[PDB]
Amino acid sequence: VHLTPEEKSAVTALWGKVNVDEVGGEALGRLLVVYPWTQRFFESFGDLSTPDAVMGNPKVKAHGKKVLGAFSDGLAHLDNLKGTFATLSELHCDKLHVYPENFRLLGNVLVCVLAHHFGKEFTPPVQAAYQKVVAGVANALAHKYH
Amino acid sequence: VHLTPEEKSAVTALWGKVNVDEVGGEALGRLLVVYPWTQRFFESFGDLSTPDAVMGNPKVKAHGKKVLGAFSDGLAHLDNLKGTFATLSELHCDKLHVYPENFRLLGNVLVCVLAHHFGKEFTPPVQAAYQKVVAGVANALAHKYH
Amino acid sequence: VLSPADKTNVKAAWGKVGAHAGEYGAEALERMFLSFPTTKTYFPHFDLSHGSAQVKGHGKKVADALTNAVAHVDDMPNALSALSDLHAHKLRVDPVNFKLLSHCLLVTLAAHLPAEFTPAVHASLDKFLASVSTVLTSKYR
Amino acid sequence: VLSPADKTNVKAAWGKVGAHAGEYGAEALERMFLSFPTTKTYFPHFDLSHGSAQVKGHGKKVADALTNAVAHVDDMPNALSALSDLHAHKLRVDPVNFKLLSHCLLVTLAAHLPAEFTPAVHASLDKFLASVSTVLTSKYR
Ligand code: HEM
Ligand code: HEM
Ligand code: HEM
Ligand code: HEM
Repeated sequence: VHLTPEEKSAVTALWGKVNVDEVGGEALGRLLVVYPWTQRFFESFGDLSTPDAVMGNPKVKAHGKKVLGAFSDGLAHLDNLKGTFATLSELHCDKLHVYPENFRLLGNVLVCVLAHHFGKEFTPPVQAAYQKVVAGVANALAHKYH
Repeated sequence: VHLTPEEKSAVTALWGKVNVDEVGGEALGRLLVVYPWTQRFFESFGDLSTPDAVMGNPKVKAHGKKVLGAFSDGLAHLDNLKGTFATLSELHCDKLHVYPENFRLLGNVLVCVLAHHFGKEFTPPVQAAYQKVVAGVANALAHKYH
Repeated sequence: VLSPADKTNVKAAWGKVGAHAGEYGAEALERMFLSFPTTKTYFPHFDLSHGSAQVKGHGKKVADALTNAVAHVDDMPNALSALSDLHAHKLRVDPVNFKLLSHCLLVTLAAHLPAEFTPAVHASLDKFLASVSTVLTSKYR
Repeated sequence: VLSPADKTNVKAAWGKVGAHAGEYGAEALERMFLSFPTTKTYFPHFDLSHGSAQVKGHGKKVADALTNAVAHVDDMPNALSALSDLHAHKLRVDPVNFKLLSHCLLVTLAAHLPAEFTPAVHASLDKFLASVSTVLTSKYR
């Protein structure tokens, strides 16, 4: 994380609009649908046999919400992204054993969901600002793999 | 890097036998041949249009030797593998812009090259000790990407 | 892979894309160059600036190559034969860059067709793009 | 991809492998489980110990599946149809594990056939194994 004043203004101004109730679920959902292997991790979530069954699962939308929190957390903590995520890293690292590349996927799908929700307002430049944050988080996450 | 006494004994006992003149080239060579995209980085090395032209290039075998050095270096500095590699990381990170994943492939091919030279003496357990080390180096390397 | 279903989706979304195909392919690169600056290393003789007509005309190129894929999806290999050579052999493009490109392509798709960019369509696009990428890097393989 | 060259190589090394095919398939898993202990997560009802006859018998299974690929390399998809289901759908194996396995497979190939494990053959095996993996996970795609 660096995020130039311009970039920061872009990131901040966007997350401000973000529907926190439903974007996290939108992104978590899409990860399960796009990267189906990742579903081996939410077997206790219920019926995930169909993307429909995936997109309308209350657990998914319930979980997707905690996921955005951590993001809101980090988005305003670029300073110490590693500090912020120590605990989470630990959970996913030597507790969940989630391959760090999944961390990237999520990030990217989060990028698509944003792009999905903001349309034209999600310009390349804002995208790039977001690419930075997303990868910082994913890097903060797989930190405990060291 | 942890490497149990047993593991360490395995690692050390192996590297001891390692022909430093020719293994580094053997591994660097195989990297260019197996992952040809990687050749985009050694355009100044000469003729690399055939594996033969690759495996018999003096600069490749010349270069492959410095690479083993860094490994001998690290192999005996698992304590501070990030310390040892700061300068190298810097060259490859914001000087060469070599995608960290290539750090992994090299490591892997290094594993096969060892496996190739020691045969049965490269048991699963020693392999595992080496997988640890190889990944430590690769991670020390892509450290400056943060 | 690419199932009768995927096949349907890809042909659907694109149907939808229409003549803006070229318009999107350029947005994609643009997005790529800014988000993944390292990729910029392949277009040194390109004006990578915002309205660059260079990037503009390349987008159509790519865009058209993707159109060729969709229509010949059941024969990508033979279809992209030439392109694999250019990219793998002649260009020696790092396979990773295809992952970055595909991403921006998706992002672009999403930014313009909120209607059709369903979770199921999203998946089929991603699958399709990976196929394209694999062939275009198949000479490495 | 897999060129007429690749195809030649794969068929050559394997020819070389012979009856020890199964023997190597098991050494491969063993190496995987020790080097990548996270993989062990999938064989919880397996005795993952040294001489495990379970691991032993699986190696032939894997080994035979690879032989089936080689002989049908021009139609992997249809060939491994079943296996893709098992692994992608039913087991939901992380695609990454395929990279890990194939690595150990190579490592085993190399530790046994120093004579035929040329840089050229190494490349063709790698390419081949990537093919198998892509099919085995193409239901995710
Ligand atoms: C930036 C990426 C990610 C972030 C920020 C994130 C965040 C979180 C959060 C906030 C929780 C729950 C906290 C709690 O229990 O109090 C969690 C748990 C979990 N994460 Fe993630 N996650 C990420 C990526 C992933 C990926 C890629 C996977 C793999 C499929 C994954 C799998 C899980 C699972 C299965 C749980 C549930 C733990 C349990 O309830 O036992 N996460 N993560
Ligand atoms: C285990 C991973 C690696 C190690 C330990 C390593 C080590 C080294 C060393 C020791 C040098 C030169 C040292 C000196 O000048 O004193 C070097 C330079 C170089 N490395 Fe690597 N390397 C690794 C991976 C890679 C990869 C994956 C690539 C990409 C194909 C790469 C490309 C290069 C190039 C092109 C140079 C030459 C720089 C120049 O002379 O301008 N290296 N590396
Ligand atoms: C779906 C993915 C891609 C498609 C369909 C595609 C398509 C094309 C096409 C059609 C051309 C020009 C062919 C002609 O002469 O008509 C081209 C050129 C090129 N591509 Fe791609 N490409 C893709 C991905 C990439 C990626 C990921 C990179 C690297 C970041 C890349 C780098 C290049 C470069 C450097 C050129 C040559 C530009 C010039 O000198 O004119 N391409 N590509
Ligand atoms: C491309 C390489 C691979 C091949 C050819 C292969 C082949 C096979 C075969 C033939 C079976 C037995 C199916 C049956 O007859 O019911 C099997 C089962 C299985 N495979 Fe693999 N496999 C490969 C890679 C992997 C990887 C990378 C993993 C993940 C660690 C994995 C995990 C499993 C598991 C957990 C089973 C089920 C065993 C049981 O419950 O009895 N496989 N595989």
